[PDB]
Amino acid sequence: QPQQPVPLAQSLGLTQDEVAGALSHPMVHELARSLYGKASGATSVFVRNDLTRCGQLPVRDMTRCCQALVPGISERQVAAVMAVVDPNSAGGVDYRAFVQKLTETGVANPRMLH
Amino acid sequence: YHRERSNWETQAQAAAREAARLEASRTTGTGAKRNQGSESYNIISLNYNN
Amino acid sequence: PELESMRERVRQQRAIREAQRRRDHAALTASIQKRNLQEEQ
Amino acid sequence: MREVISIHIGQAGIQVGNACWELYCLEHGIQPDGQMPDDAFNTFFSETGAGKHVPRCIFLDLEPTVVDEVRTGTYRQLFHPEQLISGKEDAANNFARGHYTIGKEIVDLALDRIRKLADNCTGLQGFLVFNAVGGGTGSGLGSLLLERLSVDYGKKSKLGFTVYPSPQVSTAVVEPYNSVLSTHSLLEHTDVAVMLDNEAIYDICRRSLDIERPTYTNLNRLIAQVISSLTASLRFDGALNVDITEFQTNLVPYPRIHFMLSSYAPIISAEKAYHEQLSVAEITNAAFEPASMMVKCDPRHGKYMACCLMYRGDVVPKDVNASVATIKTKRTIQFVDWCPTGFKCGINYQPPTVVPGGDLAKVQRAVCMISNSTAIGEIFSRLDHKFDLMYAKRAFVHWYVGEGMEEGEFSEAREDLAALEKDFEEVGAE
Amino acid sequence: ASLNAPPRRNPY
Amino acid sequence: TFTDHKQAIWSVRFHHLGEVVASGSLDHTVRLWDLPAGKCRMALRGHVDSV
Amino acid sequence: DARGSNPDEVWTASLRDAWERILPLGSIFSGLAIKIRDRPGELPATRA
Amino acid sequence: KEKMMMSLERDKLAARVDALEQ
Amino acid sequence: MREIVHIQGGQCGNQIGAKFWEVVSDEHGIDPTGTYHGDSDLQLERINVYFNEATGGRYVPRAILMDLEPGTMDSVRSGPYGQIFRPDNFVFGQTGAGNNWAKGHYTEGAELIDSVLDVVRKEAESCDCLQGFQVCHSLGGGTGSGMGTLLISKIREEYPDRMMLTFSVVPSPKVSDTVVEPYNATLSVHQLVENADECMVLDNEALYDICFRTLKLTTPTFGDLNHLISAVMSGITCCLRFPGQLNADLRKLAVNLIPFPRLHFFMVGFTPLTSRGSQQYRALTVPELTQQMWDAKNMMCAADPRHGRYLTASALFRGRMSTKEVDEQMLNVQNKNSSYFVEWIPNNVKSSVCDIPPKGLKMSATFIGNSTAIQEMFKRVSEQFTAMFRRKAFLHWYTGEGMDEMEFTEAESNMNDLVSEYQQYQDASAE
Amino acid sequence: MREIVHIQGGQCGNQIGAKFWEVVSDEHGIDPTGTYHGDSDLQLERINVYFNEATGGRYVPRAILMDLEPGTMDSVRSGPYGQIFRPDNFVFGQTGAGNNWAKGHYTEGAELIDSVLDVVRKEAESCDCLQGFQVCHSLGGGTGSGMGTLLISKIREEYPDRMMLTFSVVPSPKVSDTVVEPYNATLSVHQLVENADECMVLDNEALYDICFRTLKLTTPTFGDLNHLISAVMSGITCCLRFPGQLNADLRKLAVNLIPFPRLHFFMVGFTPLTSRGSQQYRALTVPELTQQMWDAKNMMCAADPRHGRYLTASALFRGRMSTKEVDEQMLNVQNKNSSYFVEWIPNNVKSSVCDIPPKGLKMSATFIGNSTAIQEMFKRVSEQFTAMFRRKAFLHWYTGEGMDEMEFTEAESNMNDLVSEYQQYQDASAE
Ligand SMILES: Nc1nc2c(ncn2[C@@H]2O[C@H](COP(=O)(O)OP(=O)(O)OP(=O)(O)O)[C@@H](O)[C@H]2O)c(=O)[nH]1
Ligand SMILES: Nc1nc2c(ncn2[C@@H]2O[C@H](COP(=O)(O)OP(=O)(O)O)[C@@H](O)[C@H]2O)c(=O)[nH]1
Ligand SMILES: Nc1nc2c(ncn2[C@@H]2O[C@H](COP(=O)(O)OP(=O)(O)O)[C@@H](O)[C@H]2O)c(=O)[nH]1
Repeated sequence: QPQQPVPLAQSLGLTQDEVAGALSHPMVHELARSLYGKASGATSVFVRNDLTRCGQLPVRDMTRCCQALVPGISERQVAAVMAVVDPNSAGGVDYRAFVQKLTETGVANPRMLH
Repeated sequence: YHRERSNWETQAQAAAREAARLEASRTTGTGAKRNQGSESYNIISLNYNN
Repeated sequence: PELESMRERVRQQRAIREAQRRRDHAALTASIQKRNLQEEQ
Repeated sequence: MREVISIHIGQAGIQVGNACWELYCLEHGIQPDGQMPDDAFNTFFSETGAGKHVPRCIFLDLEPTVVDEVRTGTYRQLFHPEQLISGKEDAANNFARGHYTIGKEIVDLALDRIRKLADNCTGLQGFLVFNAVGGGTGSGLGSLLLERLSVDYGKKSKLGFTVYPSPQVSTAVVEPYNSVLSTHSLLEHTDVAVMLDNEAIYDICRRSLDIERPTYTNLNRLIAQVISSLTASLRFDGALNVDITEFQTNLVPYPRIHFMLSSYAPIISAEKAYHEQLSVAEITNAAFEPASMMVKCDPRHGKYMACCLMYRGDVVPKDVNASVATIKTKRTIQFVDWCPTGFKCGINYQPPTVVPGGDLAKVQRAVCMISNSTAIGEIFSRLDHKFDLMYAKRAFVHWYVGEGMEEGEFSEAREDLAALEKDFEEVGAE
Repeated sequence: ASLNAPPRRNPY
Repeated sequence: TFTDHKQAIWSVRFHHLGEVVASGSLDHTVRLWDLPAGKCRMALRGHVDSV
Repeated sequence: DARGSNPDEVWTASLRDAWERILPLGSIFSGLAIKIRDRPGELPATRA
Repeated sequence: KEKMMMSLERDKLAARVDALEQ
Repeated sequence: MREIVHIQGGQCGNQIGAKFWEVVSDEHGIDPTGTYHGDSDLQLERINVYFNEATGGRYVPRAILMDLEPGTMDSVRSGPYGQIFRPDNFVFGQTGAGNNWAKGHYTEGAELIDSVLDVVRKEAESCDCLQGFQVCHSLGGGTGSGMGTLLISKIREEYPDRMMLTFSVVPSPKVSDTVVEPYNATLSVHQLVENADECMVLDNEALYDICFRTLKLTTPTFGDLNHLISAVMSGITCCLRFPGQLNADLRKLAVNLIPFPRLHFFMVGFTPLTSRGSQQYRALTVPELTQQMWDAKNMMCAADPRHGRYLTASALFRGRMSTKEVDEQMLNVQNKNSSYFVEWIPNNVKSSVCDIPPKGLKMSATFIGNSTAIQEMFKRVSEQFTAMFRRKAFLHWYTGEGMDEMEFTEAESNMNDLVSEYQQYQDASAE
Repeated sequence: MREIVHIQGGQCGNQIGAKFWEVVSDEHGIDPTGTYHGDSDLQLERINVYFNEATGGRYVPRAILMDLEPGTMDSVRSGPYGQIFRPDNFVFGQTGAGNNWAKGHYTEGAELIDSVLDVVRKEAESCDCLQGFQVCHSLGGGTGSGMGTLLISKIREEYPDRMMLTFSVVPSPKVSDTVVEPYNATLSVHQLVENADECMVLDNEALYDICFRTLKLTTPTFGDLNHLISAVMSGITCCLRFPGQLNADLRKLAVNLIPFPRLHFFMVGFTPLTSRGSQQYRALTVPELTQQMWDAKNMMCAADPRHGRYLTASALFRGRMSTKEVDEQMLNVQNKNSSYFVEWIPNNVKSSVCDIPPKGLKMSATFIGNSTAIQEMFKRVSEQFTAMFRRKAFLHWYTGEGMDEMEFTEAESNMNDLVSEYQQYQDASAE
């Protein structure tokens, strides 16, 4: 991480309801299902969209990745998952941690745990 | 309940004692002195260890 | 019967090795008794 | 996990056991009351729920006085009261008395308590039998107990730290007799027999510790230090760990040949301490010095077959390797042609603990060199004629006959010792 | 079931 | 003597080869006995009432 | 033994039969040393 | 030492002789 | 995605493996708790070659730790990287082999080998693709040699096509630690010739030499020797873990190194090993690395290559370097030392280049040489084995474990045949 | 809406059933006072399978407790969930069966069976639709084995079409608790063969082995064994109580498991059983679950599957998982271990998936194997029964209860015939 000579949730105006139901959204559930389906290749799209090999992507880049996986995902849901993954960051959350958390919190039945 | 939980607590405390012994030996450096470098600096990189 | 022939050949070699070891042991006993005679005389 | 059962038979056995257990209590921090204010004590002590540690030892004697001394002294709350076993009549320096008539019930009870002890051991490296070759209690009862142990326990490694009669100086008359009998008995039972001589240890104390009036307490302290150095690899971790089973595999070339000389170094008093470096090479040389050996047996006469070194304290494997290279290059030390290596080095990071009130000083390095060498045939040659000189006139033979022996037993024992002499010559010569 | 699987013999 | 049958043996027959003896008994089961073995190799079941 | 019961000279030089020992003249900062290059049991050709 | 070895051999021979006489 | 199953055997093998895993975790930026803390993408790019992911971010070695006594791996667990290892992969008995290969191969190794094979199979089946196994152990020890050879035979039976790599600490030429080293080494070399596909021969005295003469250390403990062995073990497989300008896997190295199947014993060395004083002073260049690696003193094998002839030799370089520079340097080495290189092979050098140097080092290069020099090492071990076997000293300890005397003779015959092949290919003439 | 009538018999059966009800109430968020405190719709969605709603919000198990001595069920009420059961479902005698199958089946079991059947009918009629009955007890005890087999016979008479499931704790191979275990087991097996549609075999020694090797517990009381058994008994019926991606009820499991009516004895296991220290060291994946599931150590039956052949095997998985992943895992297991699977059945696996994992566990899998390996267990029980019966030891106690000697030999004949059928289908060849 280069030296730089505020919270992600505060940015974009994410509401407390969105923060609470970030993983409970049906679109996010579908995204987690797709990520689990693509085992070990889930981060391939994020890697392709990450030019700097820095492991971090901006909001636009990860929304593009999530739309390439599941078309129906909006940017607000992706940003909410970004915030719940890394609470205090100026964007650029690690996509590997993002994918790992989403797959870990993946849910078989949309009625349960949502 | 007291019988069962005392038995479980004894088992967990024995496990925690073993883990604490291993962690203390790791941190203080006395453990595995058989395989500890003679000179503090890293031999290959010629760098001082932390 | 190639495996049986090979096993028989191995057994013959084993007998030869055991005989050689026994001969070597006898030679060692002869050597030590010679040295004992030399030192006592 | 690495439990070792200690047996102390006879006056000499119990008296060296006093020093041994004092040393172990000091080393592990165990107070004489029994408990100490990890798990390194499991080799010699078994802990109870109350926190008190009791030794896995058995004090066997046909005489009550010696055991009652322990029952009354400082370590009265440490040992198990039933573990202290006392007879009613002493063996009176009669191997027959201690092996055929009096020793039967005492050894049966000894096997009972030894069984209780062995049932309490997860692992069992072996037995450490400390007796006195040359006394009826030590020789006869110890031989009978070793025979029973070989019968029942089987392959467990029994290490006999025997005290043999000195060449010229001695305290008994029938000592060559019962020494020959015990030697014939233990040639086929003990796995490794360590020879010790009171004359040699007296000389050690006189010249090194500068004690002009050495006593049995000093002798037993030195022997206890030797045994502690031997067992240190079981209790304390260090580079090049050595095991009780590894002793025989690295040290016994043939089953008959398992008698071994022992030498501890350095042996320095508190006054002259910290006046020399006491480096690894110097202490190795001191250990290999013929004078430092705890048996009146010049190693220059014979050839070393194997030498196991137990290093204690701040010792590094390169130091031990350089020291052993120097020892090999030394021309006074001569090894057998069929053992090019002949060396078993084992280091431990625990320096030898010093007994307060003892004469040894606190040294940061220590060496216990235990060697199988053909020179030990000399002491057997000495006992072989000290025996035959009386056996020609059959002196004191009726004493042994009265308790269930025959002239045939003496004949068989003496023939076995002669065969041992012949075997020593055979292995020593190319 | 020692020999319960023979061919049909002796049709008669 | 074969005693696995605990009820009356209504019928007993030989195989045409003769190595097997079929015993149908009140026990609802038909037991095939191997004469060289002396053991019930098969115990046919499935009859609700007596064979 | 007559040549000297030095652990370094006896063992460290003898290893790989290199028979050469490196003695520094000070710290590593001096960084200059001596290679003894001593083959025991052979005269150097200079004094042969 | 050689004397007493040969004496034990003689004793064994005497025991064998007595057994043969029996 | 070509996984390697690491196995440690015996006291020496376990300690070497612990040091090796410390080195690999440091290279991949893995803290002792297993979490990645390296901050470099290439570190995690191929971390699966050695590590598997746990429920969290934890990364655990694909290592299997074998012994018959528990104290050694109690120390291993107490070591600085003791808790990275999967606790289920610690397979240990209760009573150790008393430096007895018979005890470690037949009596006591028989019971524990089933659990060892279960752990090995469980680790192998989880692998996507398996490059092979690497077994680090010491010839001349009871549990080490015995269990290592037995496990190598079992793994050869189960996975014949998969690569087998061995790091065997051959007993030292001059100063031996235990008496029965010749017996254990002789019995183990026979197994390694038949089973092990690729074998590295290491000597404690050779390492002591390198640490006094190149490294100029004062009182180097076994940790330093294990550190150097770990360096070689990492550098041999760094091409699998990191992108390379001309990469080469273990199978490529074996194919380019082994001319005939039995001639698979190799000497290895690492560069640049320099003392602290001359570190500012030494020039970090490809020619300097080549000059150091081709030195006899750099070898971790006791045998010096000058006596023998280089059948083959692979050099795996690490760092952003000129492939022309590397190839020219090694061609120049061949041309200059053509007397030390076998004539009936036009090129005796396999050059591999990796783009990631080890941490702290601007450059590095590991060397693996198949030369007839090791003939003298095997000859010396035979000279000791025959000396003891003529008088059958200590033979009863092995005989009491239920192995025939005939096995010793067969092992000696096989070892002598290997020596004869090495001499034949030393003095073979073209056409 | 497919109800299950749980019945507990004997001391061991009652303790196992109490632990099972505690586990099920924990899974459904039911406190010991009966009130729901789960805060999840799915927990209450199918609560009627096991529980009935009282006048208030109380939920009561559909459990019937059977015994001849009141001490065991006094402990039952003193247990943590002793208050959920209705007091009317406690059916007790006054003189306990002295480990006597004859006493528990003919003399003392005859009187109390009236109340047992009355309560069973009362509970069964109130059910809308009845899947069947599950009876938990221990073979090798008087009241449990005898009285339970009597109940099973009566219920088979009353409801031939309804499912019958039994969880029998067969006496252990090495360490036997009571002397008359072979007699009681031999008598109960004869009843279970004829009556029980589906039977699971459990062994206390197998439970000790699994809890000492996998869970690595040091002092496992009977509570832990009951805990493992309860986990299996919950997992078998989780498909009825929860939505599944590929659901499978008890009758489906029996249909896919039982080739022939007499071969309905099954050996069960549960995954993932992880030691506390290695909980962070296990990665929860479907392949890991299958690896532990097919391991013989995970089986709670003493007989190991390696000796015999798997006639069939059902695997009920729970959690968010891929149907492709599960199906490929089981097909790959069959292909790898084709030797241990019966040839004349093209597919030997019945895979089911449920969307509700147990609380705390992200994934789980229960295994129910119908294999010929249980032949050796029945053979050992025969080896004990014949040894005791030849000298007629302890036979007078069963004789004095009005049991004819011919009944013992009839039971032995039935159990030997079952062994013969298992051997026949172990060595049956296709075409
Ligand atoms: N090194 C050493 N030897 C001792 C010591 N005490 C006694 N001995 C030797 O032990 C021999 C006799 O020991 P024991 O047989 O136990 O004497 P005891 O207890 O009276 O039994 P018996 O004499 O056989 O009736 C003597 O010849 C001494 O040389 C001692 O403290 N240290
Ligand atoms: N390089 C290195 N060598 C060792 C180490 N520990 C032991 N050795 C050597 O390896 C040889 C064999 O010992 P080993 O096989 O581990 O004993 P075992 O495990 O009981 O069979 C010994 O002679 C030692 O000199 C170590 O940590 N590093
Ligand atoms: N798993 C388990 N087994 C038990 C328990 N209590 C008893 N057993 C076993 O069940 C076997 C039979 O005893 P049991 O049937 O309860 O006696 P009964 O009630 O008089 O019929 C005994 O051998 C015990 O080992 C328990 O709580 N759990």
